Amino acid sequence: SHMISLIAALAVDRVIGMENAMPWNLPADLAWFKRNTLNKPVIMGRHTWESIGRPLPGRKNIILSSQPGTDDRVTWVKSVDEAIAACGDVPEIMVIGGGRVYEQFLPKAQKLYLTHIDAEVEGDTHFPDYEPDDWESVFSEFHDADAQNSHSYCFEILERR
Ligand SMILES: CC1(C)N=C(N)N=C(N)N1c1ccc(Cl)cc1
Repeated sequence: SHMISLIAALAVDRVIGMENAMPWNLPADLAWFKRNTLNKPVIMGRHTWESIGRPLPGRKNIILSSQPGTDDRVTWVKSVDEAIAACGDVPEIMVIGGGRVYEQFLPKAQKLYLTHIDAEVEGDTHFPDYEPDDWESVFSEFHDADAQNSHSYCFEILERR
């Protein structure tokens, strides 16, 4: 319980956020994001918060920030532990981004939800490295590009050994 999970969209190990046009260009990824975070508390960094400016609905929105909070619809915190504790007694906590945020929660995470997008992005942010020998891949699902998804993509779920 209180299990920590990371959910990210990757183009060749580089982290994709709402700041880029591609998230919106892959509705299927968004549906996968909504499906796996519904009614779960989400933790995001300040920059991820700033790229949406409205809470994700039907979820406790926790913002890990090094600066004082600026929006009273979301819970602002200063540390990883403060973030974990703000989620309460729930089965699964979803860390949704910030490459730096991913890096800080990775050691506490037991589950990863990854979308591998067959696209190239020039962004300098990289998903943190995980030790293949400590992680097991338990689910993967390939999809071609189609009318609404401009790139092919493969969902993957890993769990810590
Ligand atoms: C939509 C997107 C890119 N898709 C996946 N699979 N992982 C995330 N963490 N995402 C995400 C969702 C919300 C926000 Cl605010 C940032 C990223």
